[PDB]
Amino acid sequence: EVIDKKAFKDMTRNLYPLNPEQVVKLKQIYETSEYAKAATPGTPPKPTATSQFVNLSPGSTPPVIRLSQGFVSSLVFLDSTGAPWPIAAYDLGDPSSFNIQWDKTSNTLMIQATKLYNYGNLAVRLRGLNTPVMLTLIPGQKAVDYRVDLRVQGYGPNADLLLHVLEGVPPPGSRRLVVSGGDARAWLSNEKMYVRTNLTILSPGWLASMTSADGTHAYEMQKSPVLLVSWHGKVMQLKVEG
Amino acid sequence: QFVNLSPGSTPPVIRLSQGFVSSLVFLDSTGAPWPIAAYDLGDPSSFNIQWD
Amino acid sequence: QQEIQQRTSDMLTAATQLVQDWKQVETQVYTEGT
Amino acid sequence: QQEIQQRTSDMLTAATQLVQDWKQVETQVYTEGT
Amino acid sequence: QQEIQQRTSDMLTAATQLVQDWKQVETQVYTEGT
Amino acid sequence: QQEIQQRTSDMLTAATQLVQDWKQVETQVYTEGT
Amino acid sequence: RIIYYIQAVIPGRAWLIGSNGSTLTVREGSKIPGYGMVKLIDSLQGRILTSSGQVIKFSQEDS
Amino acid sequence: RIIYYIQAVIPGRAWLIGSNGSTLTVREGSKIPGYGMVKLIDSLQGRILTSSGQVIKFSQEDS
Amino acid sequence: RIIYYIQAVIPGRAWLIGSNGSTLTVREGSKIPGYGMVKLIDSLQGRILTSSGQVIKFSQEDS
Amino acid sequence: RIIYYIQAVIPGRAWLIGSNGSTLTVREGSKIPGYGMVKLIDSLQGRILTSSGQVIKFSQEDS
Repeated sequence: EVIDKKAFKDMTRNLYPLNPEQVVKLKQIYETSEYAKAATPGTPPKPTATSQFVNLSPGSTPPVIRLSQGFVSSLVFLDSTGAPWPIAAYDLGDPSSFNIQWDKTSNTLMIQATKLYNYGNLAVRLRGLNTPVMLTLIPGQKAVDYRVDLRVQGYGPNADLLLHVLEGVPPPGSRRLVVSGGDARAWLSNEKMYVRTNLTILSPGWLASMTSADGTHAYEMQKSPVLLVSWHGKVMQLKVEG
Repeated sequence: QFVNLSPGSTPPVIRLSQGFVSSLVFLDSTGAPWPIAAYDLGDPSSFNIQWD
Repeated sequence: QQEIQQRTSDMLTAATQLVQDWKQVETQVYTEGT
Repeated sequence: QQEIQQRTSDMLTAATQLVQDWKQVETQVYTEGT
Repeated sequence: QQEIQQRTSDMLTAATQLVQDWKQVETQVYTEGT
Repeated sequence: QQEIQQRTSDMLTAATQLVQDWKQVETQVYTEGT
Repeated sequence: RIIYYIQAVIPGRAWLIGSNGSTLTVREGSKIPGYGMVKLIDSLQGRILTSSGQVIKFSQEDS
Repeated sequence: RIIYYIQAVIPGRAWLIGSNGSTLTVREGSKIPGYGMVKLIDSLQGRILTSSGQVIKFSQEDS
Repeated sequence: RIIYYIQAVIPGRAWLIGSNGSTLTVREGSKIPGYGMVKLIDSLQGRILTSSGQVIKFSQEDS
Repeated sequence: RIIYYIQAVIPGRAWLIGSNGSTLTVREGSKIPGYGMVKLIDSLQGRILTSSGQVIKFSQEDS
């Protein structure tokens, strides 16, 4: 019967020529292979959104548009007042390299490049622009502009910070001062402290104050080192440092 | 995450896994949802989108 | 010396059997109601 | 040195497949509904 | 010794028969009505 | 020294490939709107 | 200061967030506050070594 | 003074914005205000060699 | 303190549940409070070994 | 004392119903009330080896 047992052993061997350990080994090898497949040389461009101002002077150089191969880039056009201005027509040289999607009432354009170092040119006419818009579209760059917001000289058919600092956005030009005593946030930009908290001040005062639906509050206040805070009948103090 | 529309804001990046459904729910400043109108997806070879 | 290559014969096919099993991926499905 | 040319041949087949894989890039989609 | 191969070759078929029998599994049955 | 013309042969085929790549130029597209 | 975590680990670029939620993306060679400049990006295992000898990693729970 | 950032690296030509935001484009052998003439322009690593022997690059954070 | 059990075991990732609603997933290098660090994860036979020597195990009746 | 009778016998799991209608299922290494541990489970003949040196068995007439 040892002959039969040996037969069972060798038929198992030839039925499954690979051990499960080598199966996991080759699966890991496959993982390395597909990662090297997906691996691209160089470094990707930094995804960015930028705003530029066009110029309708005859001596003015036309703007360029940064592109990446296989990526949608948006162009949005604003007037002198910043209001949107819809498009009437457009014409793009070499539509092999890029594809345009454009619903008729839109003013935002989508460009999806197919090559790397093949550049093109584009002409745009808005809903009221007598002058054309001449753009040079260039792929193969170290920076990608997702959204190009272009200010124009003309005007189309159409011509605060407390909300941001209550939502949680720190104000621009500010720095968060270290606040001692409890949970509050505060910023100083133009020597007016903006405070985001859920507490009530009694002694120093405030000038404008918003509240939110969930219950938090945003105060603007001239700075002073000592603050009085009321909370559920308790009185406490806060110290800030210049 | 709060999405900042200022040009200085870096774009958000979503970490994904292959063949697993990820949910992207869009709300206002107060949390009231914003329904979607249109979208552009370059290279749908790598991604699938089911959109009501 | 002479048994090595025919040992690798079925195994290479077995890996070739294995190599395409990760390539295909089924997509989502969706259902509604009222 | 027949192994040299055989290795060059199989690597060349794999590389030609690789560069025709590098070449193609599909387009986008655009979807709306209202 | 040398008469072991036909002792393997017969039950190799039956072993390959058994795994695919273990491989498949059917879906359910859903029913309704009043 | 038979190696003189074999490197010429694959030279011209890619060369005859490359010249017609610059030859074709598709015309631009145009789209109106209302 | 600001404690920075790793958001996306890929060759070439990197994505980071701060302790306060300050989102950013870096290249291989660039300056960051509180750590000097980035001198090495390791795509394997997700560690970033700065010019100050300091390590940027993920969160402990969100590793 | 006035600092130019290369905005479109291309073989032959070069598109630049200034620290003031002034836009321009040049070729290999030409003149540039604030630097005089142009010595070398290459698409390798984004270097512009001015007549002052200086290396105009792009913006530091726009990388 | 809080007592945990293993809930779902895959290779690579582990899932633990405490009676105080603390159900999470952990790695091999993971900080379990009150226990320390995991030193070994086995996908079979349901033992999770702590750097403090504790053995996290499934519920023997929820088994 | 509470007496358990077998109900369902398979390799791996075994179902035991007490005199009060309390039915559970156990594995081979198990600890039960009223009999101590579980030494061994024999799928053959419907006999379960107990830590008390005894045999857990179904109801003879209800079989």
